[PDB]
Amino acid sequence: VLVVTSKVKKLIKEKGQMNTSAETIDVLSKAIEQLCLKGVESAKADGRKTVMARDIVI
Amino acid sequence: VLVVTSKVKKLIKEKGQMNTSAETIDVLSKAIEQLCLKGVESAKADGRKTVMARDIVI
Repeated sequence: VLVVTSKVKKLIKEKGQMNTSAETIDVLSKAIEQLCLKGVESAKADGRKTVMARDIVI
Repeated sequence: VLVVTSKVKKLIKEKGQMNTSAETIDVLSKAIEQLCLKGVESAKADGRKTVMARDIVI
């Protein structure tokens, strides 16, 4: 799991009075994994050894 | 911070032999915050009290 589950659930509850399903946590974690892997692609294509904010295309 | 920093850095290092900048962590966390808030919008518009995977549009 790549998201901080407790903090995600807190944000959703305090900002929306919403509960958070388990599958929501899974999708968020998968989204982080994909952003990271695309970031690696971008950084390497640029000949760099560090993934930077400009590599996280959002 | 809404991402698990240590686990993000591990993924990027093990999958890309890349380092991870601090600003990368910040962008990932901001992305999670925005996905969560959009998820609250979608769930509430549907009259629900739980943010579900279908509310996280990725």
